Amino acid sequence: MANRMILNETAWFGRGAVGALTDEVKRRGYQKALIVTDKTLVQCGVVAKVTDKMDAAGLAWAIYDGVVPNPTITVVKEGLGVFQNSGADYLIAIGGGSPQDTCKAIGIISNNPEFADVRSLEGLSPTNKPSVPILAIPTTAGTAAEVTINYVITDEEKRRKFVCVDPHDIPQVAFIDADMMDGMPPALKAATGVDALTHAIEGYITRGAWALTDALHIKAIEIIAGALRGSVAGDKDAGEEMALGQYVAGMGFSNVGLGLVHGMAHPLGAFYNTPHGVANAILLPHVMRYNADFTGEKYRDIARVMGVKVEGMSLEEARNAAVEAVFALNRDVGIPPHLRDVGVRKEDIPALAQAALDDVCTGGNPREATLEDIVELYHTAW
Amino acid sequence: MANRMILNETAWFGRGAVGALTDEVKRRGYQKALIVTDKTLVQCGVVAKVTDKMDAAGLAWAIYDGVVPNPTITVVKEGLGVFQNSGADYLIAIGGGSPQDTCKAIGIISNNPEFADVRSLEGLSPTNKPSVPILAIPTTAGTAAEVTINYVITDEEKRRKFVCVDPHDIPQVAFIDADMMDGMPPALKAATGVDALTHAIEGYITRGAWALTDALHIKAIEIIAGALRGSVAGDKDAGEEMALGQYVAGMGFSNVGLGLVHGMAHPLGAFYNTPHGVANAILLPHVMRYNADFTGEKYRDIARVMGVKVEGMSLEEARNAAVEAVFALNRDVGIPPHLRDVGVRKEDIPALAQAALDDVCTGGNPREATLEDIVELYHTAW
Ligand SMILES: NC(=O)c1ccc[n+]([C@@H]2O[C@H](COP(=O)([O-])OP(=O)(O)OC[C@H]3O[C@@H](n4cnc5c(N)ncnc54)[C@H](O)[C@@H]3O)[C@@H](O)[C@H]2O)c1
Ligand SMILES: NC(=O)c1ccc[n+]([C@@H]2O[C@H](COP(=O)([O-])OP(=O)(O)OC[C@H]3O[C@@H](n4cnc5c(N)ncnc54)[C@H](O)[C@@H]3O)[C@@H](O)[C@H]2O)c1
Ligand SMILES: [Cl-]
Ligand SMILES: [Fe+2]
Ligand SMILES: [Fe+2]
Repeated sequence: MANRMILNETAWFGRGAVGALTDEVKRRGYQKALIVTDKTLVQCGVVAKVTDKMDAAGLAWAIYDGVVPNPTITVVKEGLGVFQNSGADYLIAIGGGSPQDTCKAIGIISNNPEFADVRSLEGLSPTNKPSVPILAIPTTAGTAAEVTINYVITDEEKRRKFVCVDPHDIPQVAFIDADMMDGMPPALKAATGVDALTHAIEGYITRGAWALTDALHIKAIEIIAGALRGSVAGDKDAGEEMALGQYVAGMGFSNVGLGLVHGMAHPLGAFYNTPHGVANAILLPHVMRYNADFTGEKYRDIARVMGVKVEGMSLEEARNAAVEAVFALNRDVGIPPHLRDVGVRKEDIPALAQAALDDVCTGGNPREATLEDIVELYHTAW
Repeated sequence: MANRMILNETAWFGRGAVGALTDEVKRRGYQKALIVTDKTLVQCGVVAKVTDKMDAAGLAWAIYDGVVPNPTITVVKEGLGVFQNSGADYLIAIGGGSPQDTCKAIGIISNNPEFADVRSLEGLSPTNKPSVPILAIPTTAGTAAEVTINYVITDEEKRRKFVCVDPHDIPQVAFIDADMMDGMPPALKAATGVDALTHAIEGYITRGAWALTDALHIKAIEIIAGALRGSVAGDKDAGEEMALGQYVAGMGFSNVGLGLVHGMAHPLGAFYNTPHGVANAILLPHVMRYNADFTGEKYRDIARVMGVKVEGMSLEEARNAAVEAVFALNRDVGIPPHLRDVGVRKEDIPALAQAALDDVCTGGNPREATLEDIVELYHTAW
């Protein structure tokens, strides 16, 4: 069968790319924006970075800063509520994954009112209408929500992170500038950083993978690998490299699926508020051993682009080094090695597994996994 | 300053990608297509491959097949006329750069009645309104018109091919299937493929080059350089690999520039009907030399992914090996080595050099060029 690629129709890149917004807005004759963000972001005057411009350029905006980390259905519903009484024409998402995943959730239901429950919207959400135009403005080096046809909501009632996939999500225009992401404390840089490295590795070896996907993913790894460290350290250029590499990572996995790292991280999100990027970080390499045999030459390139001298190693040698370059990046960026450090309880392993076994992402893993494969992975990552 | 990237919001890739067409149209309720093609494409049962699926799916379509290579203003005028007179809702473009570029011309003017003339539309087209939605379907392993933000028209009057650049022109979906491209005779696969390697190389070194665009272009060269031989020699898997290559190149250079090769090829088309890719082909290595010294480490990369063992080389050895790699491909693919061979006239060189100097692409060249520099160039390529 054929392979479909969904990208942003327009995207702006690099420091000050947010400058382009007011004109994008103009060129499309939008009238009012609903900004969708955190209170944290509004307080550090990150949001101001955009709103101020909108002020000079004469552009109407209102705010919903109600998004909490791991955005819940109630959060989504509130935004929709705000949006629908705003007079807003479109929406601007300033934020990482939470506000951005909210905003898409918000945009879809505003045109697919049929789905007001927000659970039906999991899977390949069967939407007849394209979302309210959205301008995506990421402020983390991670999620790549600005480019992905997916968004994840938390359903408190059912303590489960559920994933929505729908080409209708796709922002009209993405503004990716490292200026908006400089605010990120070091822990948050490392976390988002690794979320993307995860994105890129899972995408490289997912089941839908193919030529275009493979190229982008490996690029993004190459970028992330050689930059997350100095970005975590503060060097500004590396922030810009990170900003890019997570964006490249999204061009792939979005259009091609992920795998079980993400499948095991979600339930972990929903169960213990474990920061999504941190979950992945811990699992990633353990899932990489679990996957090593089913990935052809792949890990060899993964080892390469992460600085390892793969030349004349056995495929087994290369497969280790890549898993090892990963363990090594997490430690060097201050991610805690074990699940116990982030307070996972073994009594929960059988649940976590079932939730992982069910999570939409898991299907992409190159190697099918039963309950008891996952029970093990969690145990050995604990 | 910031970089902008303009891409297809949807694209399908893979043998049979046209199959997803009837679907897109339906998912977004258009009503009547104006198919824009060649009489040849019609006659070689190739258009049928799409009209048959649309008939079977219940979709209405009309067709304008009046297009010629290096499409004239009149061709664009006449086509539009037909569209204005068919109740056509959106447009499907089937064919190489010629019907695709004619198709964009039509889609733009039919929304920007302002430039009903087609000269007033050269350069950064001051168009106020997005083109009529165009679904693009290439039948050549070249042009990349399905993803680029530009089209080229022949002014038979002032005889010069001129280039129009406008994000409004971007097709909504692009459909990339080698199945469409199989009919190309070896000379055609050869010509259009090296147009593709020309874009990949020009866009790799063009003035606006940067991280993301370098990545695509370098991937493109890798792919093209690896498959052209086989495509031309008949390999269908080579055909598919190509189909992708040229698209990828499109993703790069649309968003960044080309340079002297296109700038000296456009005035050659206009004067002598020299096919776009053969003009490019002949011209490419010479312009490469002229450019060598102003292209950083780029040639070293170019040479590697064209199979040259750049291992122990100096940037000098390496730059030379790149220009060399191309002379090899041209030979191997059956393109004439000299402009003399394709009817170019020493008398005309001044006029051509002037034309080249004026071409929008030229200014993208890493090495600034003068009239006399272009003269030298045409002369040394003759
Ligand atoms: N299905 C998928 O493809 C998948 C993949 C990746 C991420 N996700 C989703 O992404 C979400 C996580 O998003 P996230 O990690 O970007 O962060 P976030 O939006 O959830 O929150 C991070 C915290 O950091 C603060 N913050 C954010 N940006 C900042 C900055 N620039 N400077 C200072 N402080 C900042 C915020 O206020 C917030 O409290 C989760 O809901 C996750 O499930 C899903
Ligand atoms: N601005 C730019 O970036 C740039 C780059 C590439 C091309 N161009 C322009 O676009 C056009 C290039 O078009 P092209 O090179 O694809 O060729 P084309 O569409 O102009 O036509 C070439 C000939 O090949 C035939 N043909 C095409 N596909 C076929 C198939 N599958 N089977 C059998 N015959 C087939 C056509 O019928 C036609 O006779 C040129 O006119 C050129 O001026 C501009
Ligand atoms: Cl108001
Ligand atoms: Fe993630
Ligand atoms: Fe070309």
